[PDB]
Amino acid sequence: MSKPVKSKTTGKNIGYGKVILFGEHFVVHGAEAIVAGISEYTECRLEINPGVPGLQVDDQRPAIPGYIAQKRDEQIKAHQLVLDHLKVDLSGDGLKMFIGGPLVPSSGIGASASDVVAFSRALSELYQLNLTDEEVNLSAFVGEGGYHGTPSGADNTAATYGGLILYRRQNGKSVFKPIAFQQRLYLVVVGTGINASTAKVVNDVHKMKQQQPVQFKRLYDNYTHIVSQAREALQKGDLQRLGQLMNANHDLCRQIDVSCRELESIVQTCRTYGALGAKLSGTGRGGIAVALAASSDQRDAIVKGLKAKCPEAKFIWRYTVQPSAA
Repeated sequence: MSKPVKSKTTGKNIGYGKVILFGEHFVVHGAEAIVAGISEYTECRLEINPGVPGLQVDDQRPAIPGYIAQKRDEQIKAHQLVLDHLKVDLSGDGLKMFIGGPLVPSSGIGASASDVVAFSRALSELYQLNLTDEEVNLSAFVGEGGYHGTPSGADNTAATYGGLILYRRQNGKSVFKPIAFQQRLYLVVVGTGINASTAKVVNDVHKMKQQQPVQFKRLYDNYTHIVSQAREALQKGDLQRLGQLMNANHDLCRQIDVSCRELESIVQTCRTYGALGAKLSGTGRGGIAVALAASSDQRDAIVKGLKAKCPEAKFIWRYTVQPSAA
């Protein structure tokens, strides 16, 4: 068992949020996906709790209403998975856990991964485990097993590493590599307030493929062209084109029946107010959408326009993706 070396963490142990820029659903069928680990993060602080067994959680994240209550049981399992994985024993002296950071937990933003990532990092600090990024990512992956199934890996990987990430099922598992990019991405992410079941939607997509092998294959190849071009746009630093491609991607998502009225309303208003591109992000049929802005100022216009004109935009967040290099 790991014995605690420090009495209190003093570092900044965080896990980044996540949005899928390209390729939700199509990735299941072998397409490349672009996932963005955002700057906005969840932080975990730990200290010893002498004489008091177990893990005391003081969850102060700015989560949407009801989110923390509704995820608590899964969180309990998630945290215990990480403790067991890291060989941490809280049966004598326990730990007080404070959870913070500016990330807003809500369906679609990868918050559960940000949680287990931040936790793994703080444990590494307190127990002086010197976890590598790979080791943290695995710990997060194990812990993500405590939230409702199933982890592909993209959420923990974005939360651990941040930045842009190429995500594909290769050769027969999830494969991830970083994407070099020299420009800030100014994002508006919007929550619908509607919860979707990944497993259920993904299986609906499988069924459509079984019912329409030739049509599906058409949409799938249509996708592969967009992502190819998206990679180009990024290497060039061409954000207008990147935005147009996001629009094209949303269009394809509508054609596999994973959008909804609320998502459509949001994306229409984002484009109206000058988004370079806008699309559902992740599972669809609820959850979040993401818009790309050309600057911080034009983001102010999109947020203003959503608030005045789109009642379906229940929660509006300004998030950013950091450039990998100068």
